[PDB]
Amino acid sequence: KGENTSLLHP
Amino acid sequence: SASAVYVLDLKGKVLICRNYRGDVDMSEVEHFMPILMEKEEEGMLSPILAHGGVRFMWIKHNNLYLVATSKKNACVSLVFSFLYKVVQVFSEYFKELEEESIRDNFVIIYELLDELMDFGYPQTTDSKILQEYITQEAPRPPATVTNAVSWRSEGIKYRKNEVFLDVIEAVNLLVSANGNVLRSEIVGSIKMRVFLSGMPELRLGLNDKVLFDNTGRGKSKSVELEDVKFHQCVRLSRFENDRTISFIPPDGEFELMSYRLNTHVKPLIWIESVIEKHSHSRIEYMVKAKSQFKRRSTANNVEIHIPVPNDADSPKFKTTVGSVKWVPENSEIVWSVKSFPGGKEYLMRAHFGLPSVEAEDKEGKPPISVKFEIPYFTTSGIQVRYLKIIEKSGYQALPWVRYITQNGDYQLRTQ
Amino acid sequence: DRKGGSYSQAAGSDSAQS
Amino acid sequence: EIFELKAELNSDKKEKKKEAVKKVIASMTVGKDVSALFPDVVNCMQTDNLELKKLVYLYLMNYAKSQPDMAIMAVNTFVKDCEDPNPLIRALAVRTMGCIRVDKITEYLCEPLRKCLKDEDPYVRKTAAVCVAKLHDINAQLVEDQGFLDTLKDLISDSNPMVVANAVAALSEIAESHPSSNLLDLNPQSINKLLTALNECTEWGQIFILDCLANYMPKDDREAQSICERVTPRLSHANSAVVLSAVKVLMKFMEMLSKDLDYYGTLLKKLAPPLVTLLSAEPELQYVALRNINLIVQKRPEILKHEMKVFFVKYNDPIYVKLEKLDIMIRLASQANIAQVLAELREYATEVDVDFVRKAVRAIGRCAIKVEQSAERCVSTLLDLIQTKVNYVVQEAIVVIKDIFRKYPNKYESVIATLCENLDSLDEPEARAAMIWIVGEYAERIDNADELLESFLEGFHDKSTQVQLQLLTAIVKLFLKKPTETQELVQQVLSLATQDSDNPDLRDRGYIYWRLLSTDPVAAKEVVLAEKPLISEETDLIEPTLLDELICYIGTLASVYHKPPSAFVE
Amino acid sequence: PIRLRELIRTIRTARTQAEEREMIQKECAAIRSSFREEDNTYRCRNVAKLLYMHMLGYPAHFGQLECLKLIASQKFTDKRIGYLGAMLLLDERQDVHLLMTNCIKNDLNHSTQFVQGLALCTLGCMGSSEMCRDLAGEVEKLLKTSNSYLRKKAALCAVHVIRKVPELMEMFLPATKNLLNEKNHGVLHTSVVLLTEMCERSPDMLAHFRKLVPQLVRILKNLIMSGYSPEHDVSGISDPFLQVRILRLLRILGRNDDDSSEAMNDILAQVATNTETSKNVGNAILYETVLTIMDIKSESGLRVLAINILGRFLLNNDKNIRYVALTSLLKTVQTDHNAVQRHRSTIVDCLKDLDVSIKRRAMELSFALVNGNNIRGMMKELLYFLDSCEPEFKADCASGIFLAAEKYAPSKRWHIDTIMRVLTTAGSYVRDDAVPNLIQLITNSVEMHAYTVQRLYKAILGDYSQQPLVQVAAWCIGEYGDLLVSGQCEEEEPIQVTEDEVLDILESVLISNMSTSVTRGYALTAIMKLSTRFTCTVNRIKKVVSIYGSSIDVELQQRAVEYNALFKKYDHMRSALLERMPVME
Amino acid sequence: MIHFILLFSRQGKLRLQKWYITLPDKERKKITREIVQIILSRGHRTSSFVDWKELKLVYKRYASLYFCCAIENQDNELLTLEIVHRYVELLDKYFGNVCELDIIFNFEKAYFILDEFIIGGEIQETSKKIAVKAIEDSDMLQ
Repeated sequence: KGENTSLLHP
Repeated sequence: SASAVYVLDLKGKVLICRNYRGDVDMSEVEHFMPILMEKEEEGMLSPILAHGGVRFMWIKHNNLYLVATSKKNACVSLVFSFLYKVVQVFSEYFKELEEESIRDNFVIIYELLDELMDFGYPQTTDSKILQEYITQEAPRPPATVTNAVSWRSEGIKYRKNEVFLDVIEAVNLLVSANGNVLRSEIVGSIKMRVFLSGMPELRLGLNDKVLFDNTGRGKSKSVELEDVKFHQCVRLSRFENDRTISFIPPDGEFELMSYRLNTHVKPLIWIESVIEKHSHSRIEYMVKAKSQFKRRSTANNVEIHIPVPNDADSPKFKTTVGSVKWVPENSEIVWSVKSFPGGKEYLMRAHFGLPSVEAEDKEGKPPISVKFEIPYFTTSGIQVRYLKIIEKSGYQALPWVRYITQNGDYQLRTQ
Repeated sequence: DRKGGSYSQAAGSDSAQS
Repeated sequence: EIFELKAELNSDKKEKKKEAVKKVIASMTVGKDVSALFPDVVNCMQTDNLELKKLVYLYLMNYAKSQPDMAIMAVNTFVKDCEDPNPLIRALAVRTMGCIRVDKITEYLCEPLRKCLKDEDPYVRKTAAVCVAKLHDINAQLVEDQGFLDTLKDLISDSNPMVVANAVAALSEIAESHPSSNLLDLNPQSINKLLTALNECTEWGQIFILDCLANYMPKDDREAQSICERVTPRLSHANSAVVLSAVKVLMKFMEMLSKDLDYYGTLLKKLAPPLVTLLSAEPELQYVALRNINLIVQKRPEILKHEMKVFFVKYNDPIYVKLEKLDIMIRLASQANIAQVLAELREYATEVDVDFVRKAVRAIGRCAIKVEQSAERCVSTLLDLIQTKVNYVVQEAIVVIKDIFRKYPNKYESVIATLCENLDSLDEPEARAAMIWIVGEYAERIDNADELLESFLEGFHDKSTQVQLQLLTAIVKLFLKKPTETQELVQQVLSLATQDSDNPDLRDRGYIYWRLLSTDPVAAKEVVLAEKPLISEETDLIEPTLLDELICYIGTLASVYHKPPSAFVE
Repeated sequence: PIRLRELIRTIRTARTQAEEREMIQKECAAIRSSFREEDNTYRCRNVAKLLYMHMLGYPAHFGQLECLKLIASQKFTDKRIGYLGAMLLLDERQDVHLLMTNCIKNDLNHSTQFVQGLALCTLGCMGSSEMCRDLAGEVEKLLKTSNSYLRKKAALCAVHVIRKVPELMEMFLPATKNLLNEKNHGVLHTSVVLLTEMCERSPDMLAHFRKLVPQLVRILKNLIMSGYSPEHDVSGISDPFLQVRILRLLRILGRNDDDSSEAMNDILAQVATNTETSKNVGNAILYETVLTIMDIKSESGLRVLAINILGRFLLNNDKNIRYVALTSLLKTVQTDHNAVQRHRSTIVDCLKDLDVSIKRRAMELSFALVNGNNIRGMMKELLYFLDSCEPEFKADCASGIFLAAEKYAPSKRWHIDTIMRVLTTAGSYVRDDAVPNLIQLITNSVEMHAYTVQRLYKAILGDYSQQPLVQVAAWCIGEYGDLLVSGQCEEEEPIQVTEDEVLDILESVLISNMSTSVTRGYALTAIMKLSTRFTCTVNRIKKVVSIYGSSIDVELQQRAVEYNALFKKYDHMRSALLERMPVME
Repeated sequence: MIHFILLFSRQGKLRLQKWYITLPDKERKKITREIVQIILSRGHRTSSFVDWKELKLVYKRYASLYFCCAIENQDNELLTLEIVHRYVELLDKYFGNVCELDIIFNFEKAYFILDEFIIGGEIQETSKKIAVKAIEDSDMLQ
C-alpha cells in the first residue's frame, strides 16, 4: 500500500 | 525472428516471458515501457518498437502488451503471425485474456510457450493439437502434427454428423459528409462448425461467378468475390486448377472461405442526419433513417449511433420508431431499434442545451455509424450449391447453414 | 429458432452440372 | 522461505518436490532471483514426472548462464533423457540442450545431437534440426566440425514435411549467418521437391519453404513460369505472412520474367486481389502490408493503379495506419482519382490530429506539385484551408502556396491578393519565410508590398537568419522592381542587415546586395531579379539498386523501416 | 447528489485509463445536467465533484457559471465552494472573473470574518489587472483595521495588488505608516513583507522605509532574546519566518548606505554568533544572515564571518547544505572575490559531485571564479569537465568556456586554440547563436589567420556533420582563402591546400544531406566569394552555381540563380562586390 | 513567493495543486508533468533542490506522496523546506495521522488549510496554533 502510512510518522 | 516473446501488463510488468534465441537480454523489457510512454506522448508510438539495435515488436492485447523483442532483421510478418497464433491459442485455452489467467496457468503456459516455438521458429500452432499434448489438468506428441493432415484429427467419433454453417455478411459503407458513398465493400464469411465422425473431406460448392462461367451456366445470379481466401484445410491446388474447394473439415468451428468484393448496390439503411446546433444555445438532431433493404427482411437490433455534442446536456429525444438513449460515456445518441423492417422510415428530432462557456478546443466530427443486422438476408445473392461430405467409412451427413447479414464499416461522415 | 437466419439444409453438389 | 524451499526440494516426497518447483517457478516469474537454488534443484532433476522435468529444464535453461559452473551436473541427465522412449521427452531434451548457453555444454551435446539428427519421429527430427541450428548459431565451428550441414541438407529431401520445412529453415538460418561460402543452394529438382511439399506443409512450414525460393535466382522463363504458377495458389492462403511471402517471391521472380509473355500479366492481375485482402488485415499487420505495398509500388506501380478506394484512411484506423494510407494515396495519386484525393485531403484536413492535418496538407501540396492539372484545385483547397481559421491549417496553406509559387508561379498571380491579407500576423518561421518569399518574388500584383514588408522589417535584425535573409531578398527584389516606393526601404534594410546584423552569412549577403545596388542598379534587375530555371523537385522514389535489394527482403524488419538490411542490424 | 467521497471511491475503483475517463465523463454529464436545472441544494457536492474532475485532468469549462452563481450565494458551504472554484478554475486569462468583481465587492464588506477572509484570499490568489483596479480602495480600507486575523490578509492583498499593479503602491504609503509595533507575529510579518515589497518595487520609499531601521533592529534583538516560544518555535528557532523576514529586510535595507549597515551591523554580528545551525531553520537563518551581510556594506569582520560560515557549510555532507553554500558562493562572486579563491578546490570537487544541482552550482562557481590569472590554469579543468560532462551540461560547459575565452582569454592564439578545441569536441553541443559570435571574433582577429585557416581546413575535411563547426570552417575559408593556400594558382608542390580540396569539400557540404539550409548557404557564399578570392580554381564553380540554381529551397534556388547570373554576366564585376566585410565589436 | 505548490504521489498521481501564477491550462498541465518527471527521475541524494526554469524546484516528500515547491531565486533555500515542514505539521495536526487516502478524501479541507495558511505564495500565518484555531473556527461555522 504505502498510502495509509503517516506523512511524518508522529 | 524475434529473440524472445513475452507478455507484458498494463503497468509495464511482464506477466510471462520466454526467450527463444538468447541473443537479446531480458532487461530490455523494462526500457520498452518508457519508450512506449514517450512515443504515446509524442505520437510516434508504433507496435514495432526499437531499442537500439534490438527491435521490441509489441501487440496490444486485451490486458497486456505481447512484446516480442527481436535483434536481427527477422520476418516482421512472421513475428506478427506467430503473435496472432499465440493469442488465438491462449484464447482457446483460457476464456479470459487478462492478468487473472496469466498468473493462474503459468505451469501450463510455460509448457505451451516452449512447445509452440523453438529458436525463434514456431513449430506447433494448432489449438486442438496443442491441447491434445499439453493440458492444464504428458503423452507423446500426436501423429496429426507429423502427418500431412494437421487440421483434421483422425479417429474422431460422433453420434450424429451435423455441421452448422454460417453465411456471415458484413455490409460496410463509407458515406462522406457530401452524401456520397466512397468505400462500399461487402466481405463474405463462410464459417462452418463441422461436428461429425471421422475426417470427412468437404467438397465446397456455391454459385460462384467464375465457376458458373467455367461450367457454361453464367446466366443466373452468381456471387463474384473479388478476393477469396481458403482455409488451412482447403487445398489451394484444386482451387487454382478448377476452383474445386476440396479440403478436410476441421473438428469444430472454422472459417473455410471468406469472400471479399466491392458492393455497387444501394445501402441497406439510408441514414440522413441534420444538425440544427445553435451558437451555444441549443442543438438539433434531425436524424432520419430510411430502410433501403427488402421489406421481407427486418434489421434486428438496429442501432444508428448519432454523435451528440461533447458538452451537450439536458437532451430531449423526439422520435417515432425506436428508443433513443444518450450515453455520457460514448458522448453520442444511438437510435436503438429492436426490429427494423425493410422500407421503414424512422424520423427523430433531438433537442438539447449547451453550456454558456464555449469549449477551449475542438472535439472533431466522428462519423455516424449504424449497427443494423438483418439475418436471413443475402445481399450478395450468392447461394451455396452443395457440400460434398465424403467419408471412407460411409455415412449420411446433415450439414446446415444460415445466412446472416449485418453492418460492418457502415459509417456515414458527419456534416 | 435462432437470430441471424435459421439454419437450412445444404446439398452435396450441383446436380444440374452432371 | 529460501531455507524451507531448499528443505522441501531436498526431500523424498513427490508432492513436496512438485510444490517446491511450482513455488520456485512462481517466484522466478514474479521477479525473484531463484538462481541460488539451482544447485539444490540439480539433485532433484532426474524425476519420472513430466511436469517436474519440464520445470527443471526451464530452470536450468534460465539458470545456465547465471551459474555455468553448476550446469556441469546436468550433462549426464541430458544424455539420459536424450534416449527417452517418449517423443515429447526427447524433444524437450533436444530443445533444452540447444537452449543452454554453455560453451562446454554444447561440446558434450554433439553426440546427442548426432543421435537425434536421424530421429524417425517428425517432431524429434524438427527438434534435432532446431538444436543443430542453435548449436551452429552459438558455435559455427562446432557445427561445421560435427558435420551437421550434410544432415540438414538431406532433411529437406525426406518425409515429415513439417520436419523438412524446419530443416530448410535451419539451413537457411545457418547460411544467413554464414559468409556465403559453401552455400546450400539447390538445383531445380530441389525447388520442385520443395514446391511439391509446399502444399503439404503447415502454416509455419509454408513460410520456411517460400524463404528458400527467395534466395534462388531463376534463369529460364519456363522455370520462372513454373515457379509463378506454383506460388499463385499461395495467394489464396489465410495466413498473412504466407501471403506476404508469396507476394515477395512473385515480385522477385518477376525480375527475370518477360513482359511479352502473359504470365506477368496474370501475376499482376492476381496480385491486386491479394493486396486488397492484405489491406484489410489487422492493425498490427496493416503497417507491414502498407510498407510491402510501398516497396512493391516503386517496382510495379501499374499493379495497384485501380486500388484507390481502399487507400482511404478509415475513421477507426490508427495514426500509423492513417499515415501509411496517406503515403500510399500520395504515391498512388493520379489524375483519374485527383478529385477523390482532393476530397480525402479536405476530409482529412478536418480531423483533430495536428500531425494528421500537417500530413494531409503535405500530401495535398505534393499532389498539386506533381500533377499540374490539379494546380487550380490545389490552390482552391489551400485557400479554403487558410480561410478555415486554423493556425496550423493556415501555416500549411501558406507553405503550400509558397511551394507552388516557386514551382508553378506562372498562374499564381491570382492568389497574391488573397494571400496579401491572409492573417499574416502568424510568427511561424516556415509560414513567415514563405510569405516573405512570395511577396518578394510576386511583388507585382500587390500594390502594398512595401507596406506589408514594413511590418516585417520591425524585427528583421532579430527575427531569424533564414527569415532575415528572405526579408532582405524580398526588399532587394522590391527595390529592383519598384524602387520609387522602396528606395528608402532598401536603404533601411541594407543598414539594418549591414551594421546591426552580426550574422556572417547574413552580413555577407547584405554587403553583396549593397555593393550591387551601389554599383549598377540596372544590372541588379538582371542579376538579383533574374528568371530562375525550373525547380528540380526531390524525387521520392528509391534508387533502383535499393529497390531490387528490397524486393528480395520482403516481410523483414528492413521493409518496415525502409532501410537496407545491413544498415539496421547491430 | 453524489458525494465527493463517493466520486473519489469510484475514481479509485477504475483501473484502465479508458474506464476512468468514461466515469469522469459520466460524472461531468450528471453535474452539467444538475446545474442546467439551477440546483441549489446539492450544489456543494456538484462543485466538489467538478473540482476533483478538474484536478484529475478533466475539462471544466461548463462548470464556470455554477461557481459564479454559488459565489453570490448566502450559504457558508456554498460560498466556500464558489471561492475554491474561483481560485482553482478561475484565472485572469479565463475571463469569467469579470462578473466576480461585484461579488467580491459585496463580500468585501461582509460582517462574517470567514467570508471576508475567504474573499480576500481569493482576490490575492487570483489578482487581476482590472480586478485590483476596482478593488484597490477596498484593500486599502482594510489595511488600517485593527483585526489581527485580518491585518495579515489585508497586507497580503496589498502586496498582491502592488505586484500586479506597481502604480497602485502610492496609495499604500500612508496605510502602513506606524505599523512596526504589532504584537501579533502574523501582523508584524505581513507589515514587514509589505514594506519589503514597497522598497523593492520603487526606491523612493527606501529613504522613508529606512527610518524604521532602528525599530526593525530592536524587534530582531527582542526576537533573538526570546529563543523559546510555544508559538512559532520550531526546531529550537522561535519565529523562523519572522527572523528570515528581518534578515531579508536588513540585507535589502541600506544596501548602498553606511548608516543602515552600521545600525544593523551589531544585529548581524549577534545573529551570526547567537544562532545555531544544527537544524534546517538555523542553517537557513545563518545563510540569510550571510547573504544580507554580503549584499550590504558590512564590516570586514562581518564579511570574514560570512566567508567562514560559507566555507563551513560547503564541507557539510548534506545536499541541501552544499547547494546553499554553492549558491552563496556564486552570489558572493564579485564581492569578496579574493576570499572566494580559497574554495577553488571545493568548487572543482563540486563539479564531480553526484548531485545534478550540486554539480551545476559547482560549474557556475568555477565559471564565475575564472579570472585573468587562473583562466589559463582553469582552461584545462573546463575542457576536462566539458569532455566528461553530462549531456545537459556539455553544451553549458562549452558555452561557459567560450565566454571565458572571449572575455578573459590570455591570448588570441590561446583563445583561438581553445575555441577550435571546443568546436571540435562540442560537436552538436555548440549553440548555433555562438556561431555568429565565433565568426565575428575570427573576423576581428587579423593576426592569426594562416594557422587558424589551416586548422579550420583540417577540421572541415575530417568531418562535416557538426553544424556550428562546419559553419565556422566555411566562414573562415570564405574570409581567408587567400591565406589558407599560398601559391595555389597552378600546379605546385604537395601542400595542405591545393586549391581543389576546398572546392570539393564545399560542393560535398552543399550537396550533403547533413545540411539545415544555413550551413549550405554559408558554403554557397564562400564558394561565390572564392571566385575572386581564389584565382586557381576558376571556370568550375560557375557550372556548380548554375546547376545549384534549381534547388528545391526557394532561398537556395534564388541564391544559386543570382550566383549563376553574376558569373555569366558580371564576371568583371564579381570582384567589385567581393570586398571584405567590416570588422566591428 | 511560491509560484506553485503541488503534492504528487510517488506513482505520479497528484494529490494537491496550488499555483499562484496565472498560466494556461495546457501550459500548467505540461509544467506539472515536467515537474513530476523531474521529481520521479531524481535520486534521494540530489539535495531536494532543482533549478528548473530559473525556479527553486524543491522536492521533499516525507512519505510516498511527495511535495514540490517553486519559488524565485531571492530567498534562502532552507526557508522553503521549513515552510513545507510547518505546513505538513499543521495539516497532520488538523487531520490526525494524515495519510495518502485521507488526503484524497480531504482535498477540500487541504485546499482550505493551504489557502488559510499561505495566500499568493507568501507566508500568512507564522504561528502554528493560530492558523489551526482559525481553521477549526471556520469549519465549525458550517
